[PDB]
Amino acid sequence: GMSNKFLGTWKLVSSENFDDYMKALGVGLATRKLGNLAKPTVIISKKGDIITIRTESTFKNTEISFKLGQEFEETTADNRKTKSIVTLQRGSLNQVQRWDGKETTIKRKLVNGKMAAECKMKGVVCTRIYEKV
Ligand SMILES: CCCCCCCCCCCCCCCC(=O)O
Repeated sequence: GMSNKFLGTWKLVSSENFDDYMKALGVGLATRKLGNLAKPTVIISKKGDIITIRTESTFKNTEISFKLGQEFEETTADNRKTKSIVTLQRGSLNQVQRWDGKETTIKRKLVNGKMAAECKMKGVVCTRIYEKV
C-alpha cells in the first residue's frame, strides 16, 4: 500500500513555477498574489484505509480524506469543485482533479527523504519540494 514514510508533517522548502501553474488553473490575480507568499505545511495521516492530506497556511487551510482508487468530491485551495481520484503507481501518490472538462495532476514522490510534488496543467510543470520536520 502507501508507504508509511509519506506519513508525517512536511513543510515547503522549494517552489518552481507555482505562479504559472496557478495561471494555468485560472486562479485570479488576488489569489495569485497570496499563493506565491505561502510556504504551506502538509500533514499526511492514515486512519485505516482512509488517507488524509491536510495543507496549512496563513491564508487558507485545506483537507482531503480519501481511499485509494475511490473517487471523491474536492474543493481546492482556489475553490475549484472537482471530482478527484488518488492512485498508487510506483511509490507515487498520484492525484487527478477533474472539473469543467479540464484536468490537472499532482504527483507526490519521495526522493532522498524529501517529498517532491509535481503539478501539471496544460503544458506548465510546477515542482514543489517538502522537507519532513
Ligand atoms: C496551497 C497554498 C495556500 C493557498 C493558496 C491558494 C492558491 C491556489 C493554489 C492552487 C492549488 C495548489 C496545489 C498544491 C500542491 C502541493 O504542493 O501539495
